[PDB]
Amino acid sequence: GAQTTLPSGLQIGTGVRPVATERLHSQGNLSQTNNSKDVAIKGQGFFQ
Amino acid sequence: GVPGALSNQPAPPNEAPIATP
Amino acid sequence: PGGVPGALSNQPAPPN
Amino acid sequence: DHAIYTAMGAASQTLNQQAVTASNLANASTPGFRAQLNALRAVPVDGLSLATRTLVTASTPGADMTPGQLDYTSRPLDVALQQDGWLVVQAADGAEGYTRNGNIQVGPTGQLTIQGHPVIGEGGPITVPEGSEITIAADGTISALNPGDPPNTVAPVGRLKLVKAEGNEVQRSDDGLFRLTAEAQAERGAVLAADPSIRIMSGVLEGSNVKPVEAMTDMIANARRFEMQMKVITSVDENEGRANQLLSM
Repeated sequence: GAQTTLPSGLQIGTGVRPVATERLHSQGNLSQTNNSKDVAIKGQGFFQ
Repeated sequence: GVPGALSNQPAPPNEAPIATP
Repeated sequence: PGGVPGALSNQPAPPN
Repeated sequence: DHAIYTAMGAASQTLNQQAVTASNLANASTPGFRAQLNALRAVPVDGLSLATRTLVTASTPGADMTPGQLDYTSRPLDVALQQDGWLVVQAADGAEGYTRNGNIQVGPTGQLTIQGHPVIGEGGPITVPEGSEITIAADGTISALNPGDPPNTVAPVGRLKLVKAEGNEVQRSDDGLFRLTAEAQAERGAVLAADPSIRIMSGVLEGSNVKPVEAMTDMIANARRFEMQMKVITSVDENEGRANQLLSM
């Protein structure tokens, strides 16, 4: 309304909704497997 | 005057504002 | 010209 | 006969408050959420002769603006603001808006968007060099590091537009984005200037400020008030039922 006093009005919400689930692309730790075929990526990259 | 009497005038409109004008 | 009876006309609403 | 409406109104508006409270509790985990405060205001009916009827109506006097507990997520794009600070984001209708959700995402082409709203800096929306380790300083300075290149670069890009505005001067819009009130717009201009005294922390996300004690007490009070109004309605209805026999001669 037109305005010492509180503001009037009534704005009811509607609820919650998930918008996007994100994955944190931070480099993980390295685990040692002696087999010669496993390799680990040092940085921002993916195998095709 | 007394509630329930007889008068020649209609009562004023019953307004109830939510905020002070 | 009377309006809606009962609930709707007995609730505080801003004039329009 | 109309005393059955007065109480009814209270009962109805009680439900309204409950909705608001639910709308708060559904957003207990929403980042940068500002819980809406609810308040019943009494309106008396003006007219002849004996002013006995006074109805209620619920209202939401803005939001609660006490900053919530911070969440330490190790993401450099996540920001938490000093108390009474706002990020400026372009809203849906090409206009400015203020938000506290500091979860900034990088688009495929390098646009900084919060919840799909492109963030606005000192020069407008920000264009980040496609693919870059963004680091935000304590006052909003953005440094971009391009992969592969050396680290003596970390060249700065821009600075966020951080706005100081207290809770009295701001009203929520229907999209959930806060804006200035008409009085505050008249007294402080249309678009607010960036205040360099606002400190912004990178790597922390601010949560909601929904107090559960207040919500529980509000629910208990609402339930009790609803039961009282239902009892009053029953009493009035029974009285009118007994009274409607007099008409029999």
